[PDB]
Amino acid sequence: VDLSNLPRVKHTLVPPPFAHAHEQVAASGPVINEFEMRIIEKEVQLDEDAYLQAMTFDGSIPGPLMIVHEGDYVELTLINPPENTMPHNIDFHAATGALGGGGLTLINPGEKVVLRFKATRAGAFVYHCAPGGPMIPWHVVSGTAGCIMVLPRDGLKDHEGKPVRYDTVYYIGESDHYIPKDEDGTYMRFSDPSEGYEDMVAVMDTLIPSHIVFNGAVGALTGEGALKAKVGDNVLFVHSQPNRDSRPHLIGGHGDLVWETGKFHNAPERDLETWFIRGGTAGAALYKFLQPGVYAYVNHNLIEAVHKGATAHVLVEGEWDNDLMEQVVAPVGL
Amino acid sequence: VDLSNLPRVKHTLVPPPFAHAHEQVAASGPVINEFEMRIIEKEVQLDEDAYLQAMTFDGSIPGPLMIVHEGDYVELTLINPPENTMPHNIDFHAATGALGGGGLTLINPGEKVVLRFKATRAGAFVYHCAPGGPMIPWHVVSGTAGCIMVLPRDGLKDHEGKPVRYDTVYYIGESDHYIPKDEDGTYMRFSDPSEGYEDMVAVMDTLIPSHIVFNGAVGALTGEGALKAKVGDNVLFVHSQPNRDSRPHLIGGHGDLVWETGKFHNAPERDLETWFIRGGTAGAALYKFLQPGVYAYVNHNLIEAVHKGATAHVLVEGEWDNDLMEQVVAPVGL
Amino acid sequence: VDLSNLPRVKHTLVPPPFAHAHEQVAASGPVINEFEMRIIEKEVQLDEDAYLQAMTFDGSIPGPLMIVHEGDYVELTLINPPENTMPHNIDFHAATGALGGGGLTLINPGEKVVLRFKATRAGAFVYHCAPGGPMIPWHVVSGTAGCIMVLPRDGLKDHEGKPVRYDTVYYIGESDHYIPKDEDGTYMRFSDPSEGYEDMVAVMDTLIPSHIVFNGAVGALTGEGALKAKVGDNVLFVHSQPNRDSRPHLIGGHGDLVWETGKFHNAPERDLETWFIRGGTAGAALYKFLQPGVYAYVNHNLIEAVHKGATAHVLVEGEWDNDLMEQVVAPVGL
Ligand SMILES: [Cu+2]
Ligand SMILES: [Cu+2]
Ligand SMILES: [Cu+2]
Ligand SMILES: [Cu+2]
Ligand SMILES: [Cu+2]
Ligand SMILES: [Cu+2]
Repeated sequence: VDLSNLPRVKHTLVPPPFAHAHEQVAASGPVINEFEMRIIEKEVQLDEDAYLQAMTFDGSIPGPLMIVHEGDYVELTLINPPENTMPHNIDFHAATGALGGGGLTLINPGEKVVLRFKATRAGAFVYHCAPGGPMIPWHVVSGTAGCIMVLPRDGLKDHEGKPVRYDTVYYIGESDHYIPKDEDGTYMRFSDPSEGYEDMVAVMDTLIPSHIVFNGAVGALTGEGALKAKVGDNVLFVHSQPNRDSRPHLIGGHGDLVWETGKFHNAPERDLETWFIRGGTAGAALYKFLQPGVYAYVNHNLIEAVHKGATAHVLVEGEWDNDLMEQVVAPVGL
Repeated sequence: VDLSNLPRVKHTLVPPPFAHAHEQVAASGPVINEFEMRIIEKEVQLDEDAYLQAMTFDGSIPGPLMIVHEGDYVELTLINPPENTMPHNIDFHAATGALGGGGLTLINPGEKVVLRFKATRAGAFVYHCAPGGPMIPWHVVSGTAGCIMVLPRDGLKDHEGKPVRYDTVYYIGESDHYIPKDEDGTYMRFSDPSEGYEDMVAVMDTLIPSHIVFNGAVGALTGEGALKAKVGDNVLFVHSQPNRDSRPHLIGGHGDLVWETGKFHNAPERDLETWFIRGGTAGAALYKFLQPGVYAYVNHNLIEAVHKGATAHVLVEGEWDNDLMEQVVAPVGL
Repeated sequence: VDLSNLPRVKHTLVPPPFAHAHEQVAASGPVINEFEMRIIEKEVQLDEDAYLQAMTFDGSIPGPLMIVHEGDYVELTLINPPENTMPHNIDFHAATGALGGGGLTLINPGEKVVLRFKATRAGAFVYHCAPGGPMIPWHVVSGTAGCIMVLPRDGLKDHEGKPVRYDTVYYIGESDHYIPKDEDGTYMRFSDPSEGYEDMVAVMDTLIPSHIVFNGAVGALTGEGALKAKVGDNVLFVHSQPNRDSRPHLIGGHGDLVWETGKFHNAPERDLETWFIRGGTAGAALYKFLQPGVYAYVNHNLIEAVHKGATAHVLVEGEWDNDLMEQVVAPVGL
């Protein structure tokens, strides 16, 4: 108990897929990380004709990435603004006790709460809202879930215990939504989250999502929201899915070092084509880009990637290596 | 072949989630463990307005937990009472040959059979009914599946080969069920399994369970059936799912050592938030309770946890530790 | 870059579940393995009353297994005959760049393409067609996916790095299909893939397959297509599923060494009852048969195994071992 002598670092969170500033290898001993976030409830557009009455941490789906190191403390201030219409809370799978923080952070619109917990376990972990009861799933599939990554104090290590570093970390937040359709087969729009609850419950109960998206919308990470790398970059892709499985794959690439259950002191596997993110967790994969051009990072049920929304692109620069792959003879008539 | 010289230990099974008396470190060489079970067909109540025409081992869903040590033998007398209507048999995934024992145990109402098999392989394994052909999935989703845990002779070891011990083991048997609905949307009830076979088959073919439950029924392991520990107990959660995947998570806690594919000579992973039970298997996770309070053990597709029934609670005694977690500022007005 | 000095090996692919000739341990240094495949579009029969306007590599579902060794090159001539009706390409999850080769092998009916890539990573790997867009899932669930196994040069090793060898390798390609039904409830048949496109899209969007099959059809690996072994054979089962997860289980056996994410420089697990093939990948499992008789190799959601089609059988000859299992009392009246 105590802590008056640990340093405090106050952070400014940035919207996903980017991450707030940090260091892989901790620059000093345990600190108290201070974070603040508000619940913003608002309608979001998931696709060209599909909308969700969302509930979100800081206005974005997923909520922003938090990064700290193992042995640190996390003190979060959570605000539920007076214009929201429901109570929210927050459960950190990285924390120990009271339902992850969920039993000490229930706040009604108009209130705030400050939770502290010590980040004893290294890994990426989901956090998400869980107000109690029959509503808990409904708040997660309305968008309130993000991730906090607890890095080991000395940074990541590989399956032999040797240090490894990434040049860039992107947080891909995947989320399943259950938008109801009226009779003519078109998506329904509602005036706030409650009005749409009962119709959304009926679709939830079939367990088939109408949309599975990265970063909050079909296309959020393609086009202008494409991810970027260079040949030689070691990139860390952190991938959460708070309520339903996912099987990520980098098309054209591999997972060089993968922790698919997400906890960095376990040995990562090598050379994977596809890995698996259990619903309710965050895993992480490093890949060093060896060829330039366009890559798609997708949930490899391709129906879920292409029809429901779970595809991102990565644009990579650099020179092409024909010894890895060559079009020996371009398409030509038989 | 032979065996007349090994000792014989006759056990009395107990209802899940508890386990019959046993020891973690084999208190001698190989013994033949004698068990006896009946099949009981009966209607059971899954939820406030949902029932299933069940077929069960011993009266319960899941069937009771058997516990033996690697290299023992298992001699089970299975009885099919005259009052059942259908043939039943049992397939032990822990056993080698004749379809897990299903090919040597098919018995009609009024008959018994006695199968012996050597438990050559350590881990938690599913056993379930498998009468033959198209009826295998229907018997399983009507309730006939349980678990046998074959412990290594010298007890469990962590990922460094060091001995770890649990103070308590709980058997969580998870089961998906496909209860059909009539035109008004309410669940149907039948006079026997046959009569609801056709209707059931149609919900089976959609692959969407109506109910996914621990211990045979919505709330079976909450309220009076909540699981209990104290701070400092090391608890072993053995989790089966004989027909569909699950992704267990202890909310407020973690898997300190987890064998999600359930076979103890594999190394276990540490610090998991959520782990993954493949349909058709049992896994097992050890956690040492650090904080007191209520914890929910759930299947973390939270629609399945809370709409379909896959939630258990644990009430744990003891003293709170504010250094792991603290409500620094209780909910207050902005 | 270069290669004019490496030996070139020309292979003759065979229909799954068999494999073309190959040595487990490479008998020479890196070679260029040349393979040729045509796309064949044809209506195939998936079950007594269900058909699929299929698109296939070389006329089988799965496409045929390719075996090479780590550090070899692979140079495939892919051919899209003039009678076909759509463009096709190929994406090898074994390869690095240009979307697995799919950005270099897009060919219209009446064309061929020659793609060479270096098989840098050891493991079994899915390959599949992915022409671009919205169509990608639809070509893969119309059948165009097989597997390449890139064996370490020194063949397979156990969990401690020691040599293990298989006497037989079978390739079990599992594929999910989404055959639409008309109002009377019967499956529809169509004149070519295009015509049945929009109907098939609407079943695909439920994410519920109508059929889940091994080797292209229900019962394809049963009866006359059953797999065969004798007691003491070590049989390697390579299992691919390009678009959806599967949980294979050998009923009456176990996985003795399983790489469920399929990459052989990761250590295998042992004694599994059921393992997990993530959609978008292939895994593999070694088992030494110990008992003679019929075994079922299944996808252990039993609905998927029996209702939907994912059951194959294995007929094993040899002497029965009573010490592993014995019917001590045959069914008798109480
Ligand atoms: Cu909320
Ligand atoms: Cu949670
Ligand atoms: Cu039965
Ligand atoms: Cu089974
Ligand atoms: Cu194609
Ligand atoms: Cu792919």
